[PDB]
Amino acid sequence: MYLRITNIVESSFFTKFIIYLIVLNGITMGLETSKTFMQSFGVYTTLFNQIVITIFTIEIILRIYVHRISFFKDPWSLFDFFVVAISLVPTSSGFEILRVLRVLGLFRLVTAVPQMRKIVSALISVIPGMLSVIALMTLFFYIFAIMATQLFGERFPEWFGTLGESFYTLFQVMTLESWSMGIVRPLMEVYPYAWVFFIPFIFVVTFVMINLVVAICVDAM
Amino acid sequence: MYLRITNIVESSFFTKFIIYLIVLNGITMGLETSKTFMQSFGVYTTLFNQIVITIFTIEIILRIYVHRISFFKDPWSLFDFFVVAISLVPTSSGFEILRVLRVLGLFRLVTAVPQMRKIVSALISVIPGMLSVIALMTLFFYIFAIMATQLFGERFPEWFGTLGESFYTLFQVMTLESWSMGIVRPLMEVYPYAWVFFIPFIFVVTFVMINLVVAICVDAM
Amino acid sequence: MYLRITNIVESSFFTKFIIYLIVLNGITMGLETSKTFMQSFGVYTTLFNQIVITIFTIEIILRIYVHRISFFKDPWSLFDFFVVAISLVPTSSGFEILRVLRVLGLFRLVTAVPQMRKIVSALISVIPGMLSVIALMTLFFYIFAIMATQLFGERFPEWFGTLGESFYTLFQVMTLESWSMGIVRPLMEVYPYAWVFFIPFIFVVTFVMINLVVAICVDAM
Amino acid sequence: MYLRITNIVESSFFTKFIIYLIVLNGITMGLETSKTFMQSFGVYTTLFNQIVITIFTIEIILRIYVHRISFFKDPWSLFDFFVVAISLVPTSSGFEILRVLRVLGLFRLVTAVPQMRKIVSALISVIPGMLSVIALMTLFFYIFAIMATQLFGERFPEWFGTLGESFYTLFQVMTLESWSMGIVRPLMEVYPYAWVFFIPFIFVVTFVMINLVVAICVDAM
Ligand SMILES: C[C@H](CCC(N)=O)[C@H]1CC[C@H]2[C@@H]3[C@H](O)C[C@@H]4C[C@H](O)C=C[C@]4(C)[C@H]3C[C@H](O)[C@]12C
Repeated sequence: MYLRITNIVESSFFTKFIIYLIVLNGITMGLETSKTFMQSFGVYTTLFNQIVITIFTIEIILRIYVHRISFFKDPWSLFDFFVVAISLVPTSSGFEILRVLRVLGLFRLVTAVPQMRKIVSALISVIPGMLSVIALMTLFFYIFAIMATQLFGERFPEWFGTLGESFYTLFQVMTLESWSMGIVRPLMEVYPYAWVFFIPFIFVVTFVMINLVVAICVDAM
Repeated sequence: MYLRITNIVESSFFTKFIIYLIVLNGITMGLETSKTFMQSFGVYTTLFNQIVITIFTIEIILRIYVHRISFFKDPWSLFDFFVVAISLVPTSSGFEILRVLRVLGLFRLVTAVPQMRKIVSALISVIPGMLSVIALMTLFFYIFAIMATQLFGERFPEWFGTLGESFYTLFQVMTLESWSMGIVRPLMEVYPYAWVFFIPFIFVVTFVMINLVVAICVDAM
Repeated sequence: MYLRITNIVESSFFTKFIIYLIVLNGITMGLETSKTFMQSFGVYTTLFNQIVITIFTIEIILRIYVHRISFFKDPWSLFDFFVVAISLVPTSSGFEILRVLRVLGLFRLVTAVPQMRKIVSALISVIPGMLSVIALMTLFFYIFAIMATQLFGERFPEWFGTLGESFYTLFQVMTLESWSMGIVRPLMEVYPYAWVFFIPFIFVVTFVMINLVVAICVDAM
Repeated sequence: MYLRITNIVESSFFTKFIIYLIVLNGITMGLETSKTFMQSFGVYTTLFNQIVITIFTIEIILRIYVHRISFFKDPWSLFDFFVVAISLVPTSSGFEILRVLRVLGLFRLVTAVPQMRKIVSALISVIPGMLSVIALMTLFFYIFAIMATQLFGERFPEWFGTLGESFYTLFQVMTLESWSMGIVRPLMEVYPYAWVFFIPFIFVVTFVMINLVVAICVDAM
């Protein structure tokens, strides 16, 4: 009977149908946002969603028997699996965080549809030749986040009171958002040489970013 | 009589004269801005504009007989047509929006003048090899917009209360404008882990943008 | 006697001496900033500056006789000439604007020193292959500045009340500084669809900028 | 006895052990941040750090005898030396700044570990072909900083009252952070033409930055 199901799963119909449900589920997730829609089609959608998750679980089971070990060595299948699994965890209990993670299922449209797979794949394959720089950077933040914490945390708890608060603030400085009016001008009211810390940090972190980008451009060419 | 008009329309004079009116109309559209100018040359300009639109309709009609079906398969002509048409719709009625859309007529100067066409044409030809990434991105926003709405909309109606309000805010976050001081720092006063939603969102949306640009550079070569 | 001066002007000494004065003048311009310095070396510097301008005028005269027509066909000499001329206009009269323009003389260090000339020259030579895009852009701002003025000027005079105010505000939007929190969120309190005007404007103006940069990168390669 | 130590220092063990201490020291420097941790493991950590600095000084001494003059002509060793030296300066006296500079020791992890060296080395090698543009820029800031001081310092002491205050503000304008809402819009309330100073400054400083980046991309190829 193995081959009987394999010619179902491997069919065009099967894929087209799933892709069809992804888009339907996606559309319905956005309608589930409208307070108006939910007082009308309230029960309608509550059932429609328990229906779709069933079809998807069936799909992932069928896909598993047709593929066995190959299934759990496909990044895309694993994504489909974990995403369907999250959706399976009961609507209540623990925190509601899981209920929100459901909408990550709509990334199945990247899985189920080729060409989408293609771009995601092209985008991701660029990451490996970055990890040496990403590591350098992370070490860099960590060194500066520790300095910032012990230089500015006492008088500026909100922004630098904690290693993590300093990571957060430095990230903001890196994105250059309000770094002068919001952070360094206030800081200099107490610590007039604070600029000696932040101008260099901005130069280095900016410089590295520019190189990181150059990398990706020259290497693709 | 066909050829009699065709040697008019196709002449050097004809185009030079239209290009002349474009610039004349354009200049006059900026003077129609001055509150001072309109209390003086008020009626003067009101007539000058009704004249120009006539010459332009004549122009588009003459251009149609000389070109027939070819006219309506030329992007530039279609633009010229639709732009003259918007201008034809009566000054009153409906909304005043149309009255504003008239100034889009000055993009004719891109049509009537070569070299302008050339650049616009080059800029546009880059769009096709982007639609997959633009598509990816749009899906991405949509997934994150739906999550933000159900995670932050209750306590932050202005920014996340609505799927579209969430779209707008996320776009702003993408441009990185006030994203920490204006949005995430306030958000964290209620949801201390909000950063888990926005730092990743920023990385992904930035990363993709950086690639989107790389694309255009290497591919142009 | 022509050759007598030509072997002065064309000497290394001559150039080295002028470059020496540029740097001295430059240093002294920054000291002329200190309120402390000016109550001490007040008269000292007032004379030192009238001295330097004399030596420079002599220099530009000597350079002219050794070069005649070639002098006024050298961009660099013309700069040196006009910059020395501005410095010659009496300290008083008209407005003080001229007194400030003096410090532009320190760009003589770009003239008098090669290698500096080289970079300025490389940087400028990139401009010609941009004017078609710069023109497109300027037309673009002009069309949108006029729309913004007649759409938002009434209720938002400070930002959009004038064609120029609209140019200014749109430039700010283009640099993406406070565009949402500072301009478009306030605007939407009155005009809820204002986003239909600014999101497109941001896309187009951003898109063009990215291409403008691609241009310069691919063309150099 | 020379070779006896040389086969220690040059061993795989030696480096692995140092790299181990770097990471151990590094981790412990972040725990020294927790107010909680220090009331518990207070004395524990105070000793652990005096131990590590000893091992590191021994390390740098052993490395010196095995390398002598070659040691002091290796950038990385010089760094390791100066970084260990800063750490040697007593916890008290002068300012506490030195105590903070200790954490710069964690950049050793870049030294002791290859591949890190590799990236840092690649990033740095790009700097030489920039110094002409960095030089141009610095001259540029200096010229505009002096002008801003004498044009805006009187009525705007905080932002332009001082050559250095002007440098800082102009850098902020260069990063484009709050430049219109925070600086030029306020400035124009007194000096309606201030925009003539800042829009050009922004164009030039942006233009140069765009070229600076182009440089690194084409030249890397
Ligand atoms: C195309 C129209 C007439 C239409 C026709 N059928 O001939 C031409 C009539 C006069 C021409 C301008 C001028 O001559 C030379 C300029 C310099 C350079 O060339 C770049 C562009 C020019 C502005 C140019 C633009 C365009 O070309 C026209 C408007």
